[PDB]
This record gives sequence, C-alpha cells and structure tokens, in this order.
Amino acid sequence: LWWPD
Amino acid sequence: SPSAQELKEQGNRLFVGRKYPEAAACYGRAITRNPLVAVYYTNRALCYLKMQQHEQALADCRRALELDGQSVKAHFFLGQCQLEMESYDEAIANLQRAYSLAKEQRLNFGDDIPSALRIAKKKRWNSI
Ligand SMILES: [Cl-]
Ligand code: NA
Repeated sequence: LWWPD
Repeated sequence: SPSAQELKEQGNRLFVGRKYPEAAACYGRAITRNPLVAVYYTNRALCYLKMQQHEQALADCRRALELDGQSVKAHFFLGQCQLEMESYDEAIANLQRAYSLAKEQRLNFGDDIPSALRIAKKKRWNSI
C-alpha cells in the first residue's frame, strides 16, 4: 500500500 | 525519449531511493506522455505525502479517481491526506471505502487499512 505501482 | 511507462518506472526507482521531489517530477513527466493513467497520479500523491504537500496530494488523488474510480490507493491516500489535514470524518469514509474496495478486489494489504482506520477514529475522538 505505501509504495508506488 | 522515454515513454510514460519508462518514466513511471524511473520515478519508482527514485522513490525507493528516497528522492521524493525527483520521483514526483518523474511521475509528472509520465503524465505529460500519457495523462490518462490513474496510477501516475496516485504515485505522485504518495510522493507529495512524503513531502508534506498534502493539498497537492489531495488534488492528485482527485485526478486519479476521475480516471479509475475503483482505485484502492487513491481512496487510501486521500484518507491519509484528510487525516493529516484534520478532516477526520472524510478520512474515515475514504479509508473505509479503501477497505471495501480492497476486499472487493481480493487485495491483501495486511492490517494496513484497519490500522489507519483506528487512527482516524482515535484522532477523531481525541479531537472531541
Ligand atoms: Cl517509505
Ligand atoms: Na504530513
């Protein structure tokens, strides 16, 4: 969740 | 001449390297190449959160939701923005929506969404 895609 | 996808990937690498304004600029370059991809905006909103630019993050989340109304990360980052801006009722709504959407999409983020929800409710109460 706390990382870019 | 890097493509949108290439610039997104470069921005991801800068993000992992903790170069947040540089990563945000890279996602902006991606948007220039293809401005119709919601992930570029939610990636940049995450950078803006790291940069304390909450209003800028909020605006990117709104752009993302216009392109992908089902985006879990767009709702989650919106709720995180609103939490830091002390809009607790909206934060709770967006975090609950993130939870429901992640369930609908069979995404497993561990306890990350429930944890954020408890903060917003706790903070909402502590403000009361
Ligand atoms: Cl991090
Ligand atoms: Na902040």
